[PDB]
Amino acid sequence: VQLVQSGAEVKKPGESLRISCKGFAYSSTYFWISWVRQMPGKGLEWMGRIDPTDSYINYSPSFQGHVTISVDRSISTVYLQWSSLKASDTAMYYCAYHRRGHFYGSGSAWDWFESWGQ
Amino acid sequence: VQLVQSGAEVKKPGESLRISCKGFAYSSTYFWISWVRQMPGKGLEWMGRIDPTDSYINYSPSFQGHVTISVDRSISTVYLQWSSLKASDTAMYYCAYHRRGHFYGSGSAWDWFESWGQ
Amino acid sequence: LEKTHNGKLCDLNGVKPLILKDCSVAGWLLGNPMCDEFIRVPEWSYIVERANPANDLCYPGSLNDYEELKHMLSRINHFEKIQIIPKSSWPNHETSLGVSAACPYQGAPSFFRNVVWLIKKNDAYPTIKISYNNTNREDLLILWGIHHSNNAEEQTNLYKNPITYISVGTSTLNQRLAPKIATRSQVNGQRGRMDFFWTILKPDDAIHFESNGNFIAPEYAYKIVKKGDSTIMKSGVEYGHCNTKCQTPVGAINSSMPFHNIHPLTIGECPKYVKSNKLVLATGLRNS
Amino acid sequence: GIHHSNNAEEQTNLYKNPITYISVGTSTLNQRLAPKIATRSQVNGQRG
Amino acid sequence: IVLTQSPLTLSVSPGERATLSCRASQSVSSNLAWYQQMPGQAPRLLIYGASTRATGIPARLSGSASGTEFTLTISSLQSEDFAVYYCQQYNNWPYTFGQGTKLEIK
Amino acid sequence: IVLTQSPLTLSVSPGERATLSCRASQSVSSNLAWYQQMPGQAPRLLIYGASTRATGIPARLSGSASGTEFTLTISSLQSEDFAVYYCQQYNNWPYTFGQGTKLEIK
Ligand SMILES: *[C@@H]1O[C@H](CO)[C@@H](O)[C@H](O)[C@H]1NC(C)=O
Repeated sequence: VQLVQSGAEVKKPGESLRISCKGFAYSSTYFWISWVRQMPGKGLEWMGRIDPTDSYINYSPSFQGHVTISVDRSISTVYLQWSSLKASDTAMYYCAYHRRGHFYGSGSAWDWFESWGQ
Repeated sequence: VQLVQSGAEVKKPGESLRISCKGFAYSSTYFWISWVRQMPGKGLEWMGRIDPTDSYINYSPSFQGHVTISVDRSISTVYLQWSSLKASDTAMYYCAYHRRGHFYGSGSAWDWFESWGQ
Repeated sequence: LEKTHNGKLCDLNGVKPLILKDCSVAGWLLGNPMCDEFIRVPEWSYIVERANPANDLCYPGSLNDYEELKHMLSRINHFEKIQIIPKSSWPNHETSLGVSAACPYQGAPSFFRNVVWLIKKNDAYPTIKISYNNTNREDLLILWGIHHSNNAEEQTNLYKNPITYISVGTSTLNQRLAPKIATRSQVNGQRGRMDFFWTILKPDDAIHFESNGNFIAPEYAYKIVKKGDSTIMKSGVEYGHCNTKCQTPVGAINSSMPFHNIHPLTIGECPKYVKSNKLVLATGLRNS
Repeated sequence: GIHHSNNAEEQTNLYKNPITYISVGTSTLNQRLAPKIATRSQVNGQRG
Repeated sequence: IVLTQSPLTLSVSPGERATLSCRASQSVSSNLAWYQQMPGQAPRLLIYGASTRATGIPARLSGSASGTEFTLTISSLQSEDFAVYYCQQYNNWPYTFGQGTKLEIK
Repeated sequence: IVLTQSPLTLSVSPGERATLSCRASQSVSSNLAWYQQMPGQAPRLLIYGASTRATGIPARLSGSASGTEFTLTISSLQSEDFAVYYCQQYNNWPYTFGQGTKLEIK
């Protein structure tokens, strides 16, 4: 797959923001779309994952009450939402495709991030 | 079966009219009740058909927006409705029983009009 | 003991066999596009099928009671294919979009010819209520099917109705089906399935079909116009334009011997099979 | 046994519940049945 | 589908043979019916399947089909045969009728 | 699960061999991936399953696992190997990354 996200956003604290990710079809095989936050200079942090087919979301404990992950199943687009932005939210945001619940071999999990959006 | 319709109606333009047809039971075999308009001196014109069991209606393109075919499944009666009558609607109206989707032989369709109401 | 055969598939008392080539029984009877040679098949003496035919169910799925159908087929010598429900008799359903790349015909996507894949038309699928009446003095072999979709989005993209059924009813048949919408593996490129069913309609019976989705409707059925003493033979041997009175999957037997060791499975007037290499009856005394 | 009726009108005329079931259970038996309401041919005058 | 009937009026003496023709615009594949209508009465079925008579129809009513053309033949015309005849196709919907043919006593 | 990477910066001359280490806090049972990131680009997969290279990854990239410890070895360092490397576990969720390792030209 090939993920494409929305453009860069410059906002003031207290505003609401919605970034998007698309490029996944209705893939028959079970799959996750995840949001990843990377601060400038620091490493990567996983915020949460959503299955676009049934709108099932798993949130990180660090991001459970701060961000909202949704999906529009008609246009095949996963959204990340803030209600009240802060200065600490200034970071790069990636959407990553991986597979949902797939295994192989002797219990090896196949859910590494296989495709990222710029 | 034996179809019986309502009596003759004399109306002015702009009035709404409802004629009825009854005499069919809840026939287990799939069946259509059709409405046929015959102008004085001219031939016959098929207006539409309804299945009384599931209220599925097929309209002629000449009669799609002008007449309304309905059914009351409690009293087993098919209705033909006009909202705004015109002078061109002065004609004889028959209800005809035939069978729904039945075939025989080498693809011969058995949906000829088998029973008419006076 | 006879130990020799001509090594060819030959006619059985003047009647040429039905060599299915690389088609199966299911592919021939359902109408695989790669099996258009067998659209009109004459009277046969026996059916030849390969051990692993390439052209079977092009779209992945199953044929229910397939081996019982082949056992019934081993007692039929001739079919007459008849259009019981024409493809032009579906004015409120789409009949031209029901094609698959798993069922190719000279490159282009296609489908089984004896059944039709009905699709929603004008974003609607009215409830099919179809009856055929057998008025032909012969038993009819009728085949229909159910499509199993992949997800709810595909289910609405093909039929517009999320929960569907197919009900079939004769004097002895009472069938209700629902699609099994689930993720499966790709067979011939398709994760979806097609389960096919067959029935025999007696000469004064009806088949009532009622469905609001996932219906592979019958178009052609088979009149059983001749019966008696056929077989299905697993053989890769080629047809050799002969005549014979005894056929085995490796060749034809021309013998008046009471025994043979050629093959256990035979058709025609044949010697008795024994797994012996030598069977010689001494008729005279012993030699010096 | 289970009766298979012809239409929803007959199903409501006989039992008044449109969607029904029969569950039977012993130490070894676990059966769940639903009626197959469909049009069929007449055998002994009955379509059911 | 347009069904053209021929002729529109036909004056034949009783006892003779009358021939009615119905020509379609497309193929209806023998799914055609012939009805007879008296003044003030509903049409009643005579022929279905372009050849088969209904119950009660005498053998003097003959339906024949040749591709697109259909023919109704009434031999030994009685006094109850002088009516209006209609050909109706039911191969497709919308169902279409012919314009009619009045049979007149000569 | 906390993944600690070692070292944070590593200055190795091109052509030599570089060794990256990643130590977990718990057992992730070989469900670990190695990614490489350039400035301004998204991370791209190099190793999954702690040993298996992805498609297009050259054989000079080697992933090894010893219980909790994981090692990425880059032999014959080219000019496109000087980037930021990350180890990510996917044995459990939440998925956690390492703090990174910048490879600098000597
Ligand atoms: C096969 O048998 C027939 C008689 O059944 C005989 O005419 C023919 O010659 C035989 N073929 C050979 C090769 O002997």
